[PDB]
Amino acid sequence: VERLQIFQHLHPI
Amino acid sequence: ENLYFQGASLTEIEHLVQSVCKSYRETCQLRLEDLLRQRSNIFSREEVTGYQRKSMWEMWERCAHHLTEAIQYVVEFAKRLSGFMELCQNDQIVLLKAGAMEVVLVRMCRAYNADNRTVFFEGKYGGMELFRALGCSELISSIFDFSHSLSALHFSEDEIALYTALVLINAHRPGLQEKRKVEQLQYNLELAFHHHLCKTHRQSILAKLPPKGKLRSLCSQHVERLQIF
Amino acid sequence: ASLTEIEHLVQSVCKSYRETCQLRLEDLLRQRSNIFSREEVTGYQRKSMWEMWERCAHHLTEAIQYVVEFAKRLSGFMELCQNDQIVLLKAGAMEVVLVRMCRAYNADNRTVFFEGKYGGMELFRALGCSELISSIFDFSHSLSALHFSEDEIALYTALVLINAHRPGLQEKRKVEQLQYNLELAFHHHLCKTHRQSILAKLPPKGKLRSLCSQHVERLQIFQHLHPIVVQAAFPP
Ligand SMILES: O=C(Nc1ccc2c(c1)CN(S(=O)(=O)c1cccc(C(F)(F)F)c1)CCO2)c1c(F)cccc1Cl
Ligand SMILES: O=C(Nc1ccc2c(c1)CN(S(=O)(=O)c1cccc(C(F)(F)F)c1)CCO2)c1c(F)cccc1Cl
Repeated sequence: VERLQIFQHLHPI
Repeated sequence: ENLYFQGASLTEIEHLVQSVCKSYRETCQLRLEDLLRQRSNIFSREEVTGYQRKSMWEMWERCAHHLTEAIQYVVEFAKRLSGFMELCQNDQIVLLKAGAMEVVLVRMCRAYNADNRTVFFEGKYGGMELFRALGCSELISSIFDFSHSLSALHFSEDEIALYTALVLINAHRPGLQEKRKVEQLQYNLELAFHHHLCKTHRQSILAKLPPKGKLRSLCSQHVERLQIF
Repeated sequence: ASLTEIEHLVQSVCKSYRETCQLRLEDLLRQRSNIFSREEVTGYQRKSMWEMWERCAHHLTEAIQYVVEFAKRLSGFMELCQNDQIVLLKAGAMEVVLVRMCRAYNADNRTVFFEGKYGGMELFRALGCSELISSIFDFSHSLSALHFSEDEIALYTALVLINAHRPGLQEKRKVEQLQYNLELAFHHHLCKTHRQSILAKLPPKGKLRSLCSQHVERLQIFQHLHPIVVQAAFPP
């Protein structure tokens, strides 16, 4: 998917 | 950092089953009852032509939007799994980067009708001809084939919850820092899944599950085409 | 870096900002007249802290998505390793949101644009975060006095993100180079627009950082009991 997209999914805030 | 980072007893295993199934119910995005109830609501020939006339750019945006949303629900499911949020951020990213899409592809069979080979898309059911503008005929066909083969298993909600928890909780993902914690979590989920299949007399599904590499290959074929768009 | 390369960096940062600003300045300014009525204010005040949290956390998730999009459009950001991209955005996205807020803030009546209209900090009573809200409104009040242009915000927020002092960076030297190029671009642009005076009027680096930390502390007590799935618009 890509590490940033995953991070953003995990931590929207 | 969690009780499932070591071997759990059978009582703890039954709690893990119930919990995984609850987490799935809360994050499934579309209710199975609603999806089955909408199998009658099929796109008209005019509506299909309407989708076919759109630019590949518009179809990409609509599809990438729906895929981002599906991934978010998978991320929410992972976060509600015991021990997942006690793993380091690195390992959480590794598991979700490697498995979220694969979970999305498994969850799709719920929104798939094997009788007319249609899928639920933007409020109604339609065949693969709906996606013509994408110019991804081979990939779309493979997605529909995989969904067709999973629908034959008559996967219950709880079987999907447990199976998709194991798609994510895989200690063989390259780049894990705390592999041993993932292994412990995985071992408990595997026994939870086998134990629940024994309780429900559903041991026959294990041999019917997609082979090693099938979900992975399809997800890689998918991410290649998405890169271009 | 030559005059041409610096100027291109300015134009690019300003374009990336214009494309990701979420709410147009024209729209925000023409809606300053559209103020929440006393009945509407009471309506927000009667809501549960749980209802206000979900509405606010939704708008905050959305604001952060636009900041992430801005970072991705900045030269060299994409070329940094995923680790460094996460470190910069984890540390600075929220701080950028706090800076962008001054655009939706009217210093005349001390109101902010929220859910279609302008309202004062009393709108957020149910959150029980009156000290934090007051500090957010004070920070926005102090930035609005500077009459920050869109291009000044674009360049200043690019520097909020591109900071080589963030703990955990693997390629510190690459971030340092990117930071100086943006610093050169910002100072050059301030000299072209006769705006050299704003540098000394900018909030001290520590001010945004502490406000962000105070905000994150409160946000955590809320998301601990009430998580939410909000729809994401973008990418290309
Ligand atoms: O669409 C693509 N990828 C995708 C895969 C799984 C998904 C979703 C999107 C998201 N939604 S969906 O868009 O309503 C939907 C519903 C049913 C079938 C599809 C089908 F066939 F297109 F995959 C899509 C739920 C199902 O999970 C796609 C592609 F295949 C090729 C190129 C670019 C793109 Cl974006
Ligand atoms: O709401 C919180 N944090 C927040 C901060 C910046 C933001 C947004 C949210 C998102 N939106 S907003 O909700 O329309 C809005 C608009 C204007 C003012 C606010 C104000 F004052 F509340 F911060 C909010 C755009 C501005 O960027 C908040 C808090 F402060 C304390 C506890 C819990 C929470 Cl959730």
